[PDB]
Amino acid sequence: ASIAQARKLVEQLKMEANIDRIKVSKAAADLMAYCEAHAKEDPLLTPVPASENPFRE
Amino acid sequence: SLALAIAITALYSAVCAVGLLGNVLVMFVIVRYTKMKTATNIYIFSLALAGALATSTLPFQSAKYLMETWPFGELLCKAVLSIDYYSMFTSIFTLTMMCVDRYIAVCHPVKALDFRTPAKAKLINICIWVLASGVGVPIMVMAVTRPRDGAVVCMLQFPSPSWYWDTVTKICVFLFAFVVPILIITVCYGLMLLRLRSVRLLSGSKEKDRSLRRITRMVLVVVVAFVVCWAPIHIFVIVWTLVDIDRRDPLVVAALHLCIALGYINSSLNPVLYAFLDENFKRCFRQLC
Amino acid sequence: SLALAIAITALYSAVCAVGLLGNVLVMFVIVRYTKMKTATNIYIFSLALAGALATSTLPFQSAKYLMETWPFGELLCKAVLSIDYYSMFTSIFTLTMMCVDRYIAVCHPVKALDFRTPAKAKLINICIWVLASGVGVPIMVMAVTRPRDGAVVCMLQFPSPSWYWDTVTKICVFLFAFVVPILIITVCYGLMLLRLRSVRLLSGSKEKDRSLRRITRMVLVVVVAFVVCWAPIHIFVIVWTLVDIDRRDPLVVAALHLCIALGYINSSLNPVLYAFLDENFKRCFRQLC
Amino acid sequence: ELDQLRQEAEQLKNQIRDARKACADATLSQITNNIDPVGRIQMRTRRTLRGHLAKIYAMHWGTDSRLLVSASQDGKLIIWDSYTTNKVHAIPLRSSWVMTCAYAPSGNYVACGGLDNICSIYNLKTREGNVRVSRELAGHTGYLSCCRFLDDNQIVTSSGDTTCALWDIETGQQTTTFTGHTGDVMSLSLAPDTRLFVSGACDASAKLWDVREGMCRQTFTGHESDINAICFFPNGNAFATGSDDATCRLFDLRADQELMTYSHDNIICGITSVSFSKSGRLLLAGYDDFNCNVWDALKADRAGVLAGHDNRVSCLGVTDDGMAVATGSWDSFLKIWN
Amino acid sequence: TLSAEDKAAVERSKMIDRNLREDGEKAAREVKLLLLGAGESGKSTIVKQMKITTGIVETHFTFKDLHFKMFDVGAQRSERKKWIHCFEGVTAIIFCVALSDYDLVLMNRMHESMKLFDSICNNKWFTDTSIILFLNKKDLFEEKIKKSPLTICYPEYAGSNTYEEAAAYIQCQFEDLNKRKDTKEIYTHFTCSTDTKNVQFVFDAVTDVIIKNNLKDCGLF
Amino acid sequence: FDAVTDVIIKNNLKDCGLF
Amino acid sequence: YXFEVVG
Amino acid sequence: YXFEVVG
Ligand SMILES: CC(C)CCC[C@@H](C)[C@H]1CC[C@H]2[C@@H]3CC=C4C[C@@H](O)CC[C@]4(C)[C@H]3CC[C@]12C
Ligand SMILES: CC(C)CCC[C@@H](C)[C@H]1CC[C@H]2[C@@H]3CC=C4C[C@@H](O)CC[C@]4(C)[C@H]3CC[C@]12C
Ligand SMILES: CC(C)CCC[C@@H](C)[C@H]1CC[C@H]2[C@@H]3CC=C4C[C@@H](O)CC[C@]4(C)[C@H]3CC[C@]12C
Ligand SMILES: CC(C)CCC[C@@H](C)[C@H]1CC[C@H]2[C@@H]3CC=C4C[C@@H](O)CC[C@]4(C)[C@H]3CC[C@]12C
Ligand SMILES: CC(C)CCC[C@@H](C)[C@H]1CC[C@H]2[C@@H]3CC=C4C[C@@H](O)CC[C@]4(C)[C@H]3CC[C@]12C
Ligand SMILES: CCCCCCCCCCCCCCCC(=O)O
Ligand SMILES: CCCCCCCCCCCCCCCC(=O)O
Ligand SMILES: CCCCCCCCCCCCCCCC(=O)O
Ligand SMILES: CCCCCCCCCCCCCCCC(=O)O
Ligand SMILES: CCCCCCCCCCCCCCCC(=O)O
Ligand SMILES: CCCCCCCCCCCCCCCC(=O)O
Ligand SMILES: CCCCCCCCCCCCCCCC(=O)O
Ligand SMILES: CCCCCCCCCCCCCCCC(=O)O
Ligand SMILES: CCCCCCCCCCCCCCCC(=O)O
Ligand SMILES: CCCCCCCCCCCCCCCC(=O)O
Ligand SMILES: CCCCCCCCCCCCCCCC(=O)O
Ligand SMILES: CCCCCCCCCCCCCCCC(=O)O
Repeated sequence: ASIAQARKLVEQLKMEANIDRIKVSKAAADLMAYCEAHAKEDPLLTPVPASENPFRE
Repeated sequence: SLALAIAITALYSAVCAVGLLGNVLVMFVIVRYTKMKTATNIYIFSLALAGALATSTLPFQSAKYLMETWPFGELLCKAVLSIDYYSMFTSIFTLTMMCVDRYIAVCHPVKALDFRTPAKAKLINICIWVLASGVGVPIMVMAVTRPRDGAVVCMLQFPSPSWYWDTVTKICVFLFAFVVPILIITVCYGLMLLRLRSVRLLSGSKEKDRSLRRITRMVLVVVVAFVVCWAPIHIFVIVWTLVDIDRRDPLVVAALHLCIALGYINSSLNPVLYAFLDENFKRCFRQLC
Repeated sequence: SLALAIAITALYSAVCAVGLLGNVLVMFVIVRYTKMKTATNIYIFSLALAGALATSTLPFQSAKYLMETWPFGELLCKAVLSIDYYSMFTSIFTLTMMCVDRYIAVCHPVKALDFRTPAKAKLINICIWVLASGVGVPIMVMAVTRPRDGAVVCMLQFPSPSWYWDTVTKICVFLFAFVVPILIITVCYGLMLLRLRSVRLLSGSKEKDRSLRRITRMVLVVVVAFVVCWAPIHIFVIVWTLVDIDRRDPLVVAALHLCIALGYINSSLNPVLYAFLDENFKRCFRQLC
Repeated sequence: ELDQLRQEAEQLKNQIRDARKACADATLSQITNNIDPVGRIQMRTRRTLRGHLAKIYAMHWGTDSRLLVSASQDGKLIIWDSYTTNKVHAIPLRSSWVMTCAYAPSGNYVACGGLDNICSIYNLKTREGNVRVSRELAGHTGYLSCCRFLDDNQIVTSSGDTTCALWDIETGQQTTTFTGHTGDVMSLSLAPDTRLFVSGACDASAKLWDVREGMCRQTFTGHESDINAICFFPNGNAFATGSDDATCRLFDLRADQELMTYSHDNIICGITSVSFSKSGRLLLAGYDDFNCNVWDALKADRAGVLAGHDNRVSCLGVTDDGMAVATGSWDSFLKIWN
Repeated sequence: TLSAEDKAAVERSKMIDRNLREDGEKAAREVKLLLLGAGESGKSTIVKQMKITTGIVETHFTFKDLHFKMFDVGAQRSERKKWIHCFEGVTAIIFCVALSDYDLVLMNRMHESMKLFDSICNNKWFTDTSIILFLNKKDLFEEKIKKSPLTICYPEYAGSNTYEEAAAYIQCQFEDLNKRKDTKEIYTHFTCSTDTKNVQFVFDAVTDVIIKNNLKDCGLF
Repeated sequence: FDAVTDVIIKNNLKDCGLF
Repeated sequence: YXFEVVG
Repeated sequence: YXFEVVG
């Protein structure tokens, strides 16, 4: 029956509840650290010389 | 305004008088003197008869133009429209067969001996009149008389949509009465003129070249007159059918009557001119005088 | 006299300017925006290119009219006559094939899937441009420069008799450039209009009848404009060839330039007008604004 | 009993909402206020690819970045070469309707999915020379919306029957099935480690799935309409979603909540595709207004506008090295932007 | 400045491009028909009459040298809105409903058929797409209208219990759902097991649609 | 044959009346 | 020819 | 068309 799904579904919610959530400021700091650390590697963010660029006119 | 009306009425009266008298005189000279031996004179007789039949329509049209209404009735309206279309198609088909006969005479001389006989030419002309009756009958059936805006108008009644079948009718009349005869006459006369240069009598001397110039001019005058007369009335009638504007304006109606007058001039006066172009027709009057 | 000259020069300058600007704008919008996907727009591009090629000839003609002599030389005389005849035949054949394409599109829809493709339309247009060179080359060969009455005239030289070959040339150009395309266009459009009445979208309602009336007017405008523009120049030229009257008279020359101007009007103004008539072109302008 | 279970579920949802409210002390916009702006991102079309005679539904990038796969409505896959604009392979598919395509990391195989509901694995290394149909994966009862290779032997698929699946290519069986959505699942992405993936469905929620264990770990809500695209961040701790509500939103896995809402007043159309740059600083999104937009992922400002496509931009993708971004659209053109 | 292998790759690309153009030329001529309606409408009957993958069946048939591809999507249980835009490029939609549906009770089935027809007709993707409407189960309906009055399904209808009036009323009620009547014709036909004129009717409607598309292509309409 | 053909064409032109 | 258009 | 006659 549907209630047999319900007992399962609430249990699926239970596993979602028991999680060790961290502070959002630490995740934002890790996001800024990854963006600032890999900022020089990105070819879209930092322009590429024409000779180094594989795509040419 | 008033002078325009009297001028148009005088134009219709002059065209009717000169055309009717000329056609009667041409038919009289053909019957009395020629006796219809030549097939070409039989064709000229049929063309003059069709021209006189077209000419007869004009006084009713002039009377309608002056009265500004139609008091003659539905049956005579049917008769006028039927005679007009019948005579027009008969005249055009007769002229086309004249040009075909000249082409067969010049370009195919051996075949011309079998093909050109008075009995066959009379049979072809009778077939032309009988087939033109097939055109004539629906114009008689469709024609009706109705009162519009306090005045009575003679006109043709088309099935719904009236504008669509009217437009299709004008396009079909334009095609079969204008484009196909010009094509047949132009091709036949062009091949005839290309054939004529080989003839020893028409080439190699100044007088012979002048005779070839005369034959070329007499041939081309027919095509030039046919195009000049028939093209404006067909174009103006098609434009009239497409546009919806009121006929109250006098100038547009006057231009329309001028185009109708040019068409009747080609129907009536030009068979008389074609008769005068004939050398034998000149010879009969020269012998008489 | 003087005002007649300046008026005719202004007419030629206006027709040349508007024709060149309109043809360049039509070709620019077709290449830049349409990208030649539709075959009909490919035909419109070819027609506009032929119109611009015809329009380019006009300043030399106006300069000859003002100077009253030809100082440009034999080679440029040959170039002018060859470009004029080539562009005229290219424009007329392109318009005829456009009408044939519309006929095949409407009346034969199953066949239209095979027949109508951009590659085949480009192939047909390339065949038209190649075949028009067959007309163009003898005009280039025949054209010569001779001094007459203290003045230099650009003209075409014909073998003896000059008047005979010239007249045969006039009749052949008249037939193939006037009568046969009018026949093909009139028959194709007539069968198309007869087919269109069966369509449910065009019949059974007042708005649907208005749409059918709009399509009928757009179809017939092409035929009416073609006949009105091309008949006087052809008839006037043939009459000029037959009659031996001198060209000193200013009024006859003025009427001749009016007929030539009407022919260049059809050659240049009409393709641009056809582009304006097309709904897609209007849609592109509406989208831009 | 059923009412007690529903009330307990509502209380647990209220607990989750209270925990999310508690954890969200500060906003990403306040944190990233000190970083310099990116300025004007000026990208130009380098290579234009012609050949597709119908709408281009999907594209994927190879690991080498020299090979591009594309799927179109004419029933064909084309494997392009980005550098020289050459067609390396053309594959005529059995089913014309091709919603999704995928390219293997090794490059040995490709995949396609459609309204036929059967995924199709094709082998490119056949000694004969032509591409040969290798596997047909049947068993979904709805339309296949996305597929991504994990390796040469396993593939993950999402379908319109509200489920996802993990397929063993050699066995050809549905070893692991993912259930729990209530709407059509439209897209999925794969994390770099490939241990877990995310999916988005038409119930406006996204879900985190474990490949090995088959269970849902996290469920994220907040969108007001159907979620059409979902891509991971390069670190694997965050992901972005595009939806029909004219917004793109950033979700953190560890923080278990939304970080940023990307929206503009002029933009009222839906998002079809999203991808991050190599460093994650720029978020590129395709839209239904015939345009692509490059957003600064930290400031939520529209860095750049790309307008090369006449019709609806349906898909886009950034290469692994990050040199260029390809945009497939409904005007039957694949355009390279650099 | 290209190596021999690069030139061979360019030649391979040109060969592939030729195959793409040939396949596109072949595929351009295919008339596309989308088949819609309820499950018990009579779709299988229509396919059987015309003749004599789990989710979309495709039927190929040729009539008067015209190629027809018909796509029946009726096996799918997914939301129609998500995948409907793929079918934007089709020649016509054939929609089949059964006249006798109103008597059977699941609410009234005929109102569900009207809701389905209204949803397909008012869709933004199919503003200009023509609909060919088939009314199945004529023989059963003729007996049933005598057996059961039409007043139960429609209270507004007050006409007599005649087959001609009931058919001419169901037809006009279906036609009045079109909100773009000037641009979108609806082709209605009565379907029986015995008659074989359905194919001819589809060919005539498709021919009219192709003439419409050619008029739009030329730009006169 | 050719001369006889020319004579017949001459007679036909006289019969038509153009020549 | 043209009596029907003048009336 | 008609240049050949005007000169
Ligand atoms: C409008 C239509 C009906 C007018 C018809 C007029 C006809 C009937 C009249 C007018 C001219 C007449 C012809 C005038 C001259 C001759 C020559 C004579 O030796 C035989 C009779 C004949 C041939 C007449 C026959 C009848 C005729 C043709
Ligand atoms: C209004 C229309 C129908 C009237 C037509 C009148 C016709 C039928 C009449 C009137 C004039 C008649 C012609 C008068 C003269 C001749 C010459 C004669 O040697 C042969 C018969 C012939 C050629 C007649 C044939 C019939 C004829 C043409
Ligand atoms: C100049 C003359 C020959 C033109 C004659 C036009 C006649 C022949 C044409 C033009 C209009 C046509 C009619 C148009 C409409 C209908 C209704 C259709 O259900 C029966 C045929 C019928 C009645 C046509 C019969 C033929 C018709 C009358
Ligand atoms: C004397 C005659 C031959 C001159 C004819 C000049 C014609 C052929 C030339 C001059 C101007 C040219 C156009 C100028 C600009 C453009 C825009 C470009 O993006 C496509 C080509 C296009 C549309 C050209 C097409 C060819 C063109 C129209
Ligand atoms: C004096 C006359 C002969 C000059 C003729 C110039 C012709 C040959 C040249 C000038 C303009 C050119 C066209 C310019 C633009 C395009 C659009 C392109 O997508 C296809 C080629 C096409 C259609 C060119 C074909 C060749 C072309 C028409
Ligand atoms: C050669 C024969 C030509 C015959 C032409 C006759 C034309 C007569 C028309 C008379 C109209 C009389 C109108 C009276 C009313 C009014 O004052 O306008
Ligand atoms: C619509 C125009 C019709 C023109 C009809 C003329 C056709 C003439 C065909 C004659 C064929 C005989 C061979 C060519 C002529 C010849 O030299 O004998
Ligand atoms: C516009 C096209 C006209 C075609 C004219 C073809 C001319 C062919 C000429 C053949 C040689 C001359 C034959 C006749 C010689 C003569 O005058 O007796
Ligand atoms: C009322 C006027 C009607 C029209 C008059 C013009 C038609 C007649 C043309 C006569 C052609 C003369 C041919 C001359 C031949 C020659 O001698 O060279
Ligand atoms: C409306 C009337 C139509 C007339 C149709 C035929 C016109 C032919 C014109 C011929 C003009 C002849 C001028 C001769 C001048 C001269 O004396 O050399
Ligand atoms: C749209 C372009 C129009 C071009 C028109 C060009 C006309 C050139 C006319 C030149 C006339 C020269 C007359 C010189 C008279 C003198 O010697 O003073
Ligand atoms: C606009 C098109 C013009 C076409 C002009 C074609 C002219 C052809 C003339 C051919 C004359 C042949 C004369 C040959 C005489 C001989 O036998 O020596
Ligand atoms: C000079 C005229 C040019 C146009 C000629 C068109 C001829 C079309 C012939 C097609 C024959 C097919 C049967 C009739 C048409 C049809 O109903 O399908
Ligand atoms: C000038 C007349 C040309 C020939 C006209 C032929 C007309 C045939 C009509 C047949 C009956 C009508 C069939 C079409 C009815 C419709 O769907 O509108
Ligand atoms: C400078 C004038 C040039 C010629 C202008 C006339 C060509 C334009 C024709 C427009 C036709 C419009 C038809 C609309 C019919 C309708 O309203 O239903
Ligand atoms: C020299 C240019 C030739 C043009 C040939 C076609 C002419 C078409 C004229 C149509 C005029 C229509 C006027 C309608 C006015 C109105 O709507 O009230
Ligand atoms: C509504 C207006 C229609 C106009 C139709 C024009 C038909 C051709 C007219 C040709 C006139 C030629 C005049 C030549 C005069 C001359 O020979 O000198």
